[PDB]
Amino acid sequence: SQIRQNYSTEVEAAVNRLVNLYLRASYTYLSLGFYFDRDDVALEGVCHFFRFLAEFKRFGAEFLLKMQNQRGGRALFQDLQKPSQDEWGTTLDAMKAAIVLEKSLNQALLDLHALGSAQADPHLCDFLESHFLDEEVKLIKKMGDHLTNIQRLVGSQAGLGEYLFERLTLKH
Amino acid sequence: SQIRQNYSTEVEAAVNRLVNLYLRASYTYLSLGFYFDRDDVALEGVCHFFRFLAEFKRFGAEFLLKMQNQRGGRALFQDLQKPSQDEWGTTLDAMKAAIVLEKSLNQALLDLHALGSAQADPHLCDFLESHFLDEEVKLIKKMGDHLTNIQRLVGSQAGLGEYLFERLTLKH
Amino acid sequence: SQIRQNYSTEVEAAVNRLVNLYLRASYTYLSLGFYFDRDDVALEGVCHFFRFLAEFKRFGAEFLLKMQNQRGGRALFQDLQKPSQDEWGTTLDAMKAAIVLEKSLNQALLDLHALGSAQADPHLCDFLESHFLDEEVKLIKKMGDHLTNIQRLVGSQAGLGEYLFERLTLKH
Amino acid sequence: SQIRQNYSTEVEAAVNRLVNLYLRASYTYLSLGFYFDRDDVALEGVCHFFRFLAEFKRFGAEFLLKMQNQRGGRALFQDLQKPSQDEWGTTLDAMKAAIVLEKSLNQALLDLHALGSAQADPHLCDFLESHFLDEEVKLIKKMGDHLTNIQRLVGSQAGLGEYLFERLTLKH
Ligand SMILES: [Cl-]
Ligand SMILES: [Cl-]
Ligand SMILES: [Cl-]
Ligand SMILES: [Cl-]
Repeated sequence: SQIRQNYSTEVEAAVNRLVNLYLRASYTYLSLGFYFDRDDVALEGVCHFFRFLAEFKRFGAEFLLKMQNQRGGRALFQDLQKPSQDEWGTTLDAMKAAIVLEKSLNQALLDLHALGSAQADPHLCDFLESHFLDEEVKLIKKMGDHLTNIQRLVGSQAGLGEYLFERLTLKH
Repeated sequence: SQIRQNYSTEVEAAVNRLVNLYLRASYTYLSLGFYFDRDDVALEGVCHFFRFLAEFKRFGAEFLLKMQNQRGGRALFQDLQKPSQDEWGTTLDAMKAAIVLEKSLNQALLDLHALGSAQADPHLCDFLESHFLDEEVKLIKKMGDHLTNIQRLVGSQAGLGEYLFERLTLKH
Repeated sequence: SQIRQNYSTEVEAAVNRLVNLYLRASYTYLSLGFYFDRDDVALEGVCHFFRFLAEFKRFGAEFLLKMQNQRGGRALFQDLQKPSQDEWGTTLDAMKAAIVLEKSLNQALLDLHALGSAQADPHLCDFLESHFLDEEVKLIKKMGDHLTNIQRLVGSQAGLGEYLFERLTLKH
Repeated sequence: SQIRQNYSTEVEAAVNRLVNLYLRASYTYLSLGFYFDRDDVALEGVCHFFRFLAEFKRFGAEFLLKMQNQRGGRALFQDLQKPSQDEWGTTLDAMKAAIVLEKSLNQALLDLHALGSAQADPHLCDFLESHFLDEEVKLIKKMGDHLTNIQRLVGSQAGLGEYLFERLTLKH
């Protein structure tokens, strides 16, 4: 490449893997969103929360691909694994699965940041810091806040709590 | 001092003590606010109620300091004690602690008003009457209203009630 | 904690200590501001400079507390020591004390950045870089500029110079 | 009188005396204002400061007279003594004479407040508290601030300092 400078093959490959992880996360959120749109689930705010995250993770993948080309690396796409479940249980089950997924993406971001620091690639490090690390901490905090509110609403009237959370916390 | 007139050393010292009490109350409300922002507490309206009071009590301290200088007294600052708790329990526990704190500030206002009246300091008396006494009665009434609503919502579904109070009474 | 990830106990504790340092600095600036509002000091622009810094340092403390919760750490508050002086001397004395205070806060920021780098905590490092390190360098440069102008105005007519600096450099 | 209620002859007479004191103060400020308009004095900002106070004290007298009639007392006017000086010296001399005058008016306000309190006349007490006592404290603080700035500007270049104070502190 006529532009590539200070961009290791190790970083290039790890960026392609991170693109796959974000596209997989987007797919997981698409499945979560349409589960909550089922006529036998019918939680509009929950559907909208996860459909927004599906678009937000696709955006993250596209930002990584733009950066891959800016650095002179080569995008390489792999098969995208289907999500881990076909049915996602309750809002609580879904929000737990979402925070597990986000902690996995956050650890992948931290791992790539550590590789960039080891390879003295400050453009890679700054790119993650400026576009991903704080967005990810803020999303995980939001999901933790939601999990606590869902948990406090279960009590012995689980259906009432799940309705109220969707109506009074989530955007619909 | 070239301006000081009818301003006793007793009032000057009691004003400095009241500044300390208001700055301590502001600090207590800062701690209450950030407790309700914890991911394992997550009651946004409760966080906002106490963060507003932290700013409101700081304002009261600054108004007292402005008056101290207007009268020709000398601001003297003391160490600010940490709040009484690191964790504040439920919204009910927190709102009870807040009304105990406000009754303590109100008694300090009444004590300083009585000293000013004994020292025939009508500017001090009017300053408290016009800027503090009614604001304090109105805040205590608001907190009493909130305590009654929180208490009526406990029943046997405490988590549901605490969610509903935060969602439907407090500003978020 | 259900959200905490890559957030060491060492960083958590150092963040709480930095919150204390910023709240102490805010308190120091409150005392400086009201000293310059005394009828026997009466330098409005100097009062406003330090009152603005009192609010700016409180803001910094609140930003650290927000981040502490975003990361899943626990805010812990300590007693806030009174400022180092009750009377602050001349504008020159005050601006020297302010730059000593700011260099102490800047070294605390640099120390926490170095701890975050040692603990491979890039979110902490980016948070300080993006919200504190450049703001602090810019504030110290401004104070250095002011110290030089105050020093050039002393000559043998110190009162004239102190008036002129307040009138023609500081906002009133 | 068909309206008079709870309004002692002692208060009525003291209100008429206070009207005389405010009209005398207005006259003193008229003389101060026109002294600073002399071609051999020529300090426009100083002239404007004292001309504003002449109008402000006339206003205070008219507010007392309105209240005298509202209470059913009878305005009684006495001769208005000429001001204490025909020539007022420097801005410093003038601002010292002004603070002596204002402390005398403030003590008269405090004396009438104490008489009203002794006579259980709360309308009189509230009238002074709401319209006079804080305005007077604020004016005396402003004059003290000005005296300190004038004093710091004397040094060994008195004419330079007096020019600069008029140009850079007073409104012209
Ligand atoms: Cl699979
Ligand atoms: Cl303590
Ligand atoms: Cl100390
Ligand atoms: Cl006479």
